[PDB]
Amino acid sequence: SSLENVVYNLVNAGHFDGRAGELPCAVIGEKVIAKIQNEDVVVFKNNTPFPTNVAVELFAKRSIRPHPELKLFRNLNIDVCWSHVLWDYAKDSVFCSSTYKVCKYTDLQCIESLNVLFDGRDNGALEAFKKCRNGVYINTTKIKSLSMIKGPQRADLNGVVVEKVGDSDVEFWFAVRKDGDDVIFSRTGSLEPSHARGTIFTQSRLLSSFTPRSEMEKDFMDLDDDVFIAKYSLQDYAFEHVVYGSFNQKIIGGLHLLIGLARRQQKSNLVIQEFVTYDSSIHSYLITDENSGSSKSVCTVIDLLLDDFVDIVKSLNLKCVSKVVNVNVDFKDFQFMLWCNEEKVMTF
Amino acid sequence: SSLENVVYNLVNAGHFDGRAGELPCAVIGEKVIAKIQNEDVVVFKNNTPFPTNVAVELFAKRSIRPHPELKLFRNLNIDVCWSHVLWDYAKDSVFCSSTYKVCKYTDLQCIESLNVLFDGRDNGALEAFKKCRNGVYINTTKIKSLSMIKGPQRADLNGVVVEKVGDSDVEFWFAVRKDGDDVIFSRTGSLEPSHARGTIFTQSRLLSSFTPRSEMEKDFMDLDDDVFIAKYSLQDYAFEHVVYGSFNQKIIGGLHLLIGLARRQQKSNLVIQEFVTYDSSIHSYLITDENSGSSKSVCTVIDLLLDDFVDIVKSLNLKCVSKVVNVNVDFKDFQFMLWCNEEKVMTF
Amino acid sequence: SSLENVVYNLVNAGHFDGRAGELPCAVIGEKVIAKIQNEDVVVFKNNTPFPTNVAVELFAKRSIRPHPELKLFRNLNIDVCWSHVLWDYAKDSVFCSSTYKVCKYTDLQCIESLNVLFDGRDNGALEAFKKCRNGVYINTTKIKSLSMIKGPQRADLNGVVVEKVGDSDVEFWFAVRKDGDDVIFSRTGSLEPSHARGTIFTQSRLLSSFTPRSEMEKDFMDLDDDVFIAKYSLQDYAFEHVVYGSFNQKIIGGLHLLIGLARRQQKSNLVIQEFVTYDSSIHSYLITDENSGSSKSVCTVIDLLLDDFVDIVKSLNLKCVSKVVNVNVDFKDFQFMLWCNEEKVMTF
Amino acid sequence: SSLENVVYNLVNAGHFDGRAGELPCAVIGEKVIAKIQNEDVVVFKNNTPFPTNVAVELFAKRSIRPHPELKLFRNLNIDVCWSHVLWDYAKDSVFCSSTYKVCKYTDLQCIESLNVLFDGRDNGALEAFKKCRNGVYINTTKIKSLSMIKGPQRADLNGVVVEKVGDSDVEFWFAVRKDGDDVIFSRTGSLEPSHARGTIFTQSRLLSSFTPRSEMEKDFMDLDDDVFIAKYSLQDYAFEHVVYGSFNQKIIGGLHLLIGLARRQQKSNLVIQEFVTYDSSIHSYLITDENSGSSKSVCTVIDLLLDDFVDIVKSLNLKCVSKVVNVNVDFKDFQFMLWCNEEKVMTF
Amino acid sequence: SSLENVVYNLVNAGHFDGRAGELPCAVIGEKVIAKIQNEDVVVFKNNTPFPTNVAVELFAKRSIRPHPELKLFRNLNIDVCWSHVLWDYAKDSVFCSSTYKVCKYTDLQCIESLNVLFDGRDNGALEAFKKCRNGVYINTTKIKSLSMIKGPQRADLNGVVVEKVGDSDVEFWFAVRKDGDDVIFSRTGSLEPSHARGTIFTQSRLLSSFTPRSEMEKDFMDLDDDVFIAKYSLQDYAFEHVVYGSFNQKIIGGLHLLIGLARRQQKSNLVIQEFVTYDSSIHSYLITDENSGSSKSVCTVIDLLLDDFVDIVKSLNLKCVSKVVNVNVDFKDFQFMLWCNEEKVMTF
Repeated sequence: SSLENVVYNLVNAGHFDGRAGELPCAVIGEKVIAKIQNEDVVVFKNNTPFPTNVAVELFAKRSIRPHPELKLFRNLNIDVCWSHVLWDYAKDSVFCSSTYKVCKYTDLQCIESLNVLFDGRDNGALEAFKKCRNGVYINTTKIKSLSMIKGPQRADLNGVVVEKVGDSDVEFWFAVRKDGDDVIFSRTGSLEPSHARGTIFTQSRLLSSFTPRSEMEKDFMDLDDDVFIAKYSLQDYAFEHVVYGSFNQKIIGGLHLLIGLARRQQKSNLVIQEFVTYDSSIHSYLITDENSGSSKSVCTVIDLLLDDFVDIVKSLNLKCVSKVVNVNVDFKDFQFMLWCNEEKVMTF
Repeated sequence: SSLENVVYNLVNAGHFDGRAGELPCAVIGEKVIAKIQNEDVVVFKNNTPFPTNVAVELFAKRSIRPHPELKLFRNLNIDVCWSHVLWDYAKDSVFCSSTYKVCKYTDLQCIESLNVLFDGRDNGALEAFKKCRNGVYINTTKIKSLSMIKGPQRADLNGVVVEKVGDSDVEFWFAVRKDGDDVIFSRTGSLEPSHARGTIFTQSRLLSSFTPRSEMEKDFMDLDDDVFIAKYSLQDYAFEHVVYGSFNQKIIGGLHLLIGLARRQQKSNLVIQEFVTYDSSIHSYLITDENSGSSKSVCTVIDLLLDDFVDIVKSLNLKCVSKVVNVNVDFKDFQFMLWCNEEKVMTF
Repeated sequence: SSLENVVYNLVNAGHFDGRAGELPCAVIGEKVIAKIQNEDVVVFKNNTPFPTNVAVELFAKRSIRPHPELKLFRNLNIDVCWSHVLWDYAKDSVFCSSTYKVCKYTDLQCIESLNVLFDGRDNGALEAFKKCRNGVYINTTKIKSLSMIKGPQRADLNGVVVEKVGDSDVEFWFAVRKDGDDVIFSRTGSLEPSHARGTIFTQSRLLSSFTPRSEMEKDFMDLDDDVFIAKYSLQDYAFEHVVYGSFNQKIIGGLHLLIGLARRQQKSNLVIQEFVTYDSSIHSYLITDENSGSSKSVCTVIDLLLDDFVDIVKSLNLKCVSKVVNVNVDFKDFQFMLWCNEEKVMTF
Repeated sequence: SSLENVVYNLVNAGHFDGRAGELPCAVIGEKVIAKIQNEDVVVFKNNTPFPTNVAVELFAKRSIRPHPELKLFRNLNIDVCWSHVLWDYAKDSVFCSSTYKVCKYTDLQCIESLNVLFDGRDNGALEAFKKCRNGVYINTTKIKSLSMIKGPQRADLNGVVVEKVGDSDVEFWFAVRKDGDDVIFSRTGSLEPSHARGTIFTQSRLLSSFTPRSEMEKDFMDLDDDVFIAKYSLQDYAFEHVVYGSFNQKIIGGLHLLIGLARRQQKSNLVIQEFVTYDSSIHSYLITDENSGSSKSVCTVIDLLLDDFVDIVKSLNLKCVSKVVNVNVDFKDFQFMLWCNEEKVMTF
Repeated sequence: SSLENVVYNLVNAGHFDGRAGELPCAVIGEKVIAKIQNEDVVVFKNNTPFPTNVAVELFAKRSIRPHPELKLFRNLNIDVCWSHVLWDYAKDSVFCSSTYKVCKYTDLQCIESLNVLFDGRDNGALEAFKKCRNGVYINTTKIKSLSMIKGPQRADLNGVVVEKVGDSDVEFWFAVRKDGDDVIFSRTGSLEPSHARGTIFTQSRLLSSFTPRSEMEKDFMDLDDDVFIAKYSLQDYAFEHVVYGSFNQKIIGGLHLLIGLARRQQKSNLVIQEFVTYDSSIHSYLITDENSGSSKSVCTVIDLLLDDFVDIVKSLNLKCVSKVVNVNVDFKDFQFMLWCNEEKVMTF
């Protein structure tokens, strides 16, 4: 596919349809300029590591169908996508640094040993998957002839996090291969050995539009701290610190759960700076609280349904000093630091 | 500090910690790309006048502690910072065009005659200050062995304007040297001779989040113009023009106080265009009022507590035509044009 | 024509053939990168004012047939070429700043009032010419049904100045139209009125390969100045200055004929700096003579057959102070400053 | 290796030594600027497809030892070099588009199926080679326990073509693997089947410094065409066309042997334009002859020792119309078009 | 001075004259495009570390008068030029990284402690010099009321090394100040203490145009090594190594005098790669000898008149192992490593 055809597709279909046609173009720095009706208009701005003309081709070929949130693939260590490209709207670039059977200039000649993502919706994906050394195969339908594990009920659709598709619940099943063998999933046990059932998933909410998803989260947003803690008997779980956060010192204390930041935002502006910006299970922020003038340089934050967080804390018989509990979130084992006075997610 | 180490610090600490480590990087135009987990991500976008790799080093080394708002240093004509760098978040670049004892590539060899800012929190700052020809020394604690003047109670913390730090009132004291001699501050008099006590300070509010800070400002936002003016006996001070603004002509009339724009925004969208964007005591805008379709090319606007503005107007015995009153704001003498029918800040 | 097809043509044919095919490409700054045999190679470097992808298309579509030297068209004030593009190899860019019926992105919608160059070898050129308001039509064959004037016997062929084509003498005839009327050429008279027969043409030689073209030029290169001057009775024509040049002062004296620089180069290195570099009848150089350390900032130089220069000087009855003789060279009237002691070409 | 360290190495050692140290740097467009003695100097200009900072690292790590000319590896279809990088001085960039065990940012994670070049001088190269699926192993010494074929006696040393190294004859042996099996070389037969012994090698000469390498080439340069042809009985081999070239038409005739261009250059300036510039066995030029004004768009040229060319022509019993003889040159089968009146190398 | 005016000056005068006028311009990457006669032409290509529009202003304001070769100022550690700018033609950029009283955008506000170069030809230079803390003052005439030392008789004139100016010998006198005091020069002694009279100067020749400057250098170029050595009794001074160089090993031996490289070039092509390219007393090259295929990574080379080199070697009573002789060249002390078998200049 040529630049002119790609731009023609982007302008008339919003993405690459494979349709014929051409639009006069000009590449200037990270700008792609198309001449439309004798007028020059910027149709693409390159914020990727690729050459500008190559970047617009990759964006035009981006997947416009719903797919599992990218943080899951990162957690599964996906290296390249088989015959499709995923656009990371938070990152404002492509997901993988390389492609396969997608773009001539960027396609890898060899992916034998890389971790390949195969989407059941692409023709030949399953056959390619069964022959790969390392990979992940996803499908919206549970396949009885494959050992699979279900992902959470939410997808990335054109960068929008949705819980339904066509007004129907989102459903994604996962199959995995490593070193030539299928990973066999059973109903019980932990996904990884000591060093966790794989059912805990982050909620994917944004601070600017956070919304309670249960009655407990609803109370946490409306009731005073004292009231909330007693109602759900969270006595010795130090929520004041870990979840509510303390703003009476130069350095913010706790504040590791997204809903906690959401609650603070109700009475005080929280400004967040993020250095590595892309969909991830655990985020690392430089946080500044306006009202108090308090702040912290590396404040790890995770968006867990509060109900899920409490079950995690009540499962710990905190009666051990410097712990290092492992919690499997979004299919990956994350180590949470647990002093008998704090439960914070660590930087991984 | 190398590019790879700087990027490693930026990614893991949010700023330069001095910690060891390296991340593979790529510089492309104004983009700094880091390879994280075999994925390429843009961690910095250069909107500074410096080379991209140099710009990310300066940003990473930016001050993350609270400091006096930059408009004050501009008013004091600071040329360079001693052993630290201030990031201007409104400008989206570094404050000074040069550095000293911070970055190899940009550090000045000689700063003998420049106006140097010394922050008491940096080791050796006071000694360096006492030996400088021209400079300003700031400290959060009043030093009895230095002649100092207090700044307003608000600071710039990671670009956020805060009135407290650690939930404690912000406090900054200023000491100054010029041509080898200490500036001696007394309790009374004007900071500058005729051509003003240095206690009038701008409020630092943003139109998108403006908030009344007194009962008078509260009334100004809620009561009708007629009601407000009578309540505070502001008869012959022409507030309808200067503070409320008139929108019944092609060219907006008056509208020189920020709270005035804030009030208009309540019923009509005000679109502001600013050509020189950085923290300043007086702003110069190209303003367009949506409801009326009125506008003005160079509308000077200052954010003074309304209570302070009224005291300034009532101190004038306006009974003199084309005046040119001098008002010391944020440590600097600004000339306000005063026709016996208008009081507008002039372009300085 | 698309980028990929253009690059495919450039790589396989050296220019645009109209053949089908595509090569994966990447545009990076002024570099056009093609993937050939899985290898990345720079096939074009943009030194034009056009966007890189547009520049390579224009270069690929460049004329590869012999045509009149560009200095002639500049002298005729050509604004755009009809259905073809001329590449200026000295300039390393396209000749005209605009195109017509050549490139979608750069083609002008209207050229009604511009001076258009029509090449008889392009289909429809003559008909287009006869209908234009202002233009020049060239053909390699003299057309009896058009009033035409012959150009010199040398052409630009892929940037190389040739006197023959296919080992046959170069022949180019010129027809011109202005304000809707054909310019009628007769055998005698001057091309322009007072303010010159149009038979004087520059020789197009390069200093690095200068070659005598007559017996007089041969003698000028081999005989001593004294010997040469007497042999051709050039007593009161001050050749020592104007043609030979004097190098006994800080500022070089005279040196306005190319052959003169050629002769000096025989015993002393002459370094030339040119600020506007493109084929022109008269050049303006910053010249530095190595042996003497003498130099001149704006030294105008013209490459006339010495035999032609002498006929021009002997036609002047220099017995008039500050003259300002007009000499028609390459179809254009150039004013030569003539003090009864110097004959230098002026800056036009 | 960081940017600052790489630049430090480049400046002090000419290449990457692994030595410690740092030089302040600035990356601007394709320029790498180092601050040396408080002065800013451009130490690298990027003409590669890689990010500038990455390009200087690759150049600094370039091989500075003698190695087989790159046209040989291209002929062997090398995809990547194992643990080293080859700089192509004609191309002014790196040879392969990817690296392996050389540069963090550009290294491929997987090269299992690519054609890998292993240089016996790098530790572990032979072991890596014996385990690869597809590759070429070179050594300066003949290894008795490997099936190998000798290359020509000339190497690329810092871009210079040399016949000796340390004043000793250049010697390079080649071992090859394909699809997991060693290629077994015998003393006789053709390297490839019908579709040639692998002993014919190009001479690697440049037109600007061409030098006869035999008595026949010496005569070809000094004797007239008639004289030469009779002396070596080359009657019906049409050298006038194929080797000497004809310049009596618009389109040059023949001229496919480099020595032929060399001979023409003796009396007429030949200007060559090349669109894909990198070391290759057969070149494709746009050629323009100055004296005659003749030219050809795609003139294939090969630099064979004339003695070798004649043996190739005398082996053909040209008594067959449109042939298509296969000649193995530089380890690769090239098809030469042979009409009973012309023998030209085809475009491959 | 504005961009348009600067470009107007560059185009019409070759440099900034201060004349009025404007040319429409466009800045694209490192290209400055001027619209001349409705045609677009690149008049400047930025290879400096400065913004393109700033770079063309600095080039236009470059000194076009003769001045001491830049290697001398580097040796004197000049930091900035007072009221003028020196263009380094070998470097293809400005000499100093900063300016003073030359260009608004790049001028330093403070130069009190920097080493300033004052040229006696600029009005006010001497007065400015006498008031500076650290600086060098040069004049073409010896000033009786200043302690001065004479430089060599050669100057940089528009990048050309000349021995005469206006056909008169080049003459430059040097006066120096350090820490507020004048440096007092006497007729005898060494310029620096132990750690050399300051009369040894490099010859400034280029390999591509090297020319013998004495009878000894003439013999060195024409006579065989044996013949030369005996004629000038250079028995135990190992010239075969140090001056002639040995090419019978992988690594070139000796070859530290420019004339030596010049002599080799007579029978073998020497290819030189230089990483830091600007006028310097001692050069560091990566050298490759074509005929032998020998090479050296860091070969220091100095261009001393052979007569001067021999006097230096005969002054050494080499009867001491690992010496470290100090030789003052171009006003600077350079340490030459002297094993009782080799005399090579060290890397400084």
